Amino acid sequence: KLKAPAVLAYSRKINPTNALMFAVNWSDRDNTTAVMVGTKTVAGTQSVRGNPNDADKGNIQTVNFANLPHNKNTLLVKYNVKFVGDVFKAELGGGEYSNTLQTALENTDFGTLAYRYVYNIAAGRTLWRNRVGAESIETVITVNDQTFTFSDLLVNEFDEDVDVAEIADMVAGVLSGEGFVTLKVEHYMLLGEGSEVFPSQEFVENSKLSKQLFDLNGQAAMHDQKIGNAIRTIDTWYEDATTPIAVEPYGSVVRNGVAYRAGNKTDLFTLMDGAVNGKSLTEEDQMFVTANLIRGGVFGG
Amino acid sequence: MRKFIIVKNVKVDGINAKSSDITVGMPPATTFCGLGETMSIKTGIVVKAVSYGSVKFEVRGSRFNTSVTKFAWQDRGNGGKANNNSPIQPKPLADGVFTLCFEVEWEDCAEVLVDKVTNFINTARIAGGTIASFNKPFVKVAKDAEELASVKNAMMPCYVVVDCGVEVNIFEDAVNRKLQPMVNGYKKLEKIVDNKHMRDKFTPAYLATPTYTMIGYKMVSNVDNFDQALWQYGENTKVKTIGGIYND
Amino acid sequence: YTPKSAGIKNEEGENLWQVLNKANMFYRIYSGELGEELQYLLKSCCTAKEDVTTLPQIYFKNGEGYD
DNA sequence: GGGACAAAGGGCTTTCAGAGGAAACCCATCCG
DNA sequence: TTAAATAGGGAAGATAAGCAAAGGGTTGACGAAAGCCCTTTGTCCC
Repeated sequence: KLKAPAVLAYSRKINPTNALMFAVNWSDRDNTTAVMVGTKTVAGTQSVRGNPNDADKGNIQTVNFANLPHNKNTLLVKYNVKFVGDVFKAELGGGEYSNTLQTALENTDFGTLAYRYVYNIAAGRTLWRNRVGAESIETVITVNDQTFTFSDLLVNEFDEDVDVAEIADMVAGVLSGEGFVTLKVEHYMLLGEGSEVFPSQEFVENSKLSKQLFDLNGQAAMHDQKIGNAIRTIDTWYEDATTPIAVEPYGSVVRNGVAYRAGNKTDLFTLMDGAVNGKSLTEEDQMFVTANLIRGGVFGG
Repeated sequence: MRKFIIVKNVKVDGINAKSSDITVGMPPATTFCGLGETMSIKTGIVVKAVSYGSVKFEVRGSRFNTSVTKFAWQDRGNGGKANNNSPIQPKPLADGVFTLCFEVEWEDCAEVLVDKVTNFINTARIAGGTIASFNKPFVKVAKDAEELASVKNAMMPCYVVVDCGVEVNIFEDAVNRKLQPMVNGYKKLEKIVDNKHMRDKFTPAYLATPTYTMIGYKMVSNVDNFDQALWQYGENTKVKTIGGIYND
Repeated sequence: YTPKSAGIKNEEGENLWQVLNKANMFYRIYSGELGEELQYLLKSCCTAKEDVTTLPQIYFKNGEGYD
């Protein structure tokens, strides 16, 4: 039957860094200034569903904000991404299960996955709600001493492009066994003067502040997990629900509370131990399994 | 309650922590009373009472199952099998730093006593341990009960043993009253007839078992009467304190 | 104490140390509540045996003198 | 040379017996 | 290189959701009280 081992894990093949935010002009994008956070205190009312008796009371809260200065009208978000190869190599265990899975795999097409990974960065899905309120977004990508500029719209419904292909082919070769490649990504926006930015929030227990924002030495930044989550939102290989989501086992979004790829014979683990046990997978199943194996995770039990 | 001599911060290593079959830790007041008697007989100076305080103490090992010391072949009955790991016969050890107060009756001078005490301490033992270092002794003079507080406070800092007495027995009192037992004397069972293997052929010999009493540990500055913190030999082979049962 | 502590166990399996110390039959026999047949034989075993080799020996003050 | 006793030493040894059990305490002052 | 003289009252501090699974925890050495036999030494007898 060749059951999965008790302990079996894989490493992460796409490494993003913490993005940093700067305030620059649209025509003077050379000199950069950092964005601080600060703290403010606000007053308001109490509007809680099911508590109407305290509707005439006040409310005092302490929050953290972040916004552009009144003389700068462009937000620059910069980060680095690293792609590494040597996929289908189990970090823990695997002498026959991993080899059988690799033999059943690696016949798929890495070109589409490499194209979509680069497109999610070029179109500008990596930067979150900071997108709204902007009329022009410009992306600069540097790799192997070769600069590329993008102004691509329509982040959904991945379309054909010329400059994206000549980086996608480079990434695809590295994915199926090579060393490493590195991309430097910069994003410029036209939010305006004095507009508000949205750095990543952080989990905190009971404290004085009601909302604090992630920062590095006082400068607003973004979590690398959040950056990497938007890159792998390429799962368009299930029955319904277009505008795809991220690739995860039992592909689900906790924000909406719905779990796609539920117990209806389309899961990561069912396909993994069905591929090695005789029957192979389809093209979409192979791309899903390979894409989810590029993502980390532990499988076993 | 006239002349006292203080020796503080005395470091002793390898103290025999086993005082009886059920008490492991601090030596009982009998050990210090015997040390005082040995000092009196060897030096020629009458010593009335002894007081001891525990600055530091630690039994070698862990919370439970203290330790085992390796043994060696030293008897004349072997030679063939005396080559591998002689039996155990367990004997625990500990390390501690103490402070001692001695009641002395001597009026010839003031500085000769310090020298005569320092001479004896350099070659003495505490429950089988070896003395590493100690401070220079000093003498305090008490004329009445009110200034006894000063000589008491001269012993800072340490924890002194006070006597609280036994109610029923040590086993029930320890669980209920939350105190620790201690050996205060020996009870004779039956006389030794054959005097061949004994260390002395003139002193009468007896078989004795320890008698247990419950004690407590108190800070020096919190002692009400200093006479409750001094121990001396009593009647019927017992060691008792001047102040009797300690009461707050 | 008996050499090698061998003895013979009961049908359920008990030695004398467990039997006499289970529910205080020792005092039930020492007093003589079970008769005078099991009273003399048990008391015959209560004999002293002196042995001082490898034992501690300490001097204690007893009035004027030492013991 | 043979018999008995004791001591010392070694070895042939070897005889003898046997599964409970659960967890971090005591305690704040003299002296320069 | 200054004397004194006081330093505000009132209201009020949000809510909801969730904290992962799998694998392993070492071995060796620390006996007393005899039974028998042999050898040696020493004493005594024949």
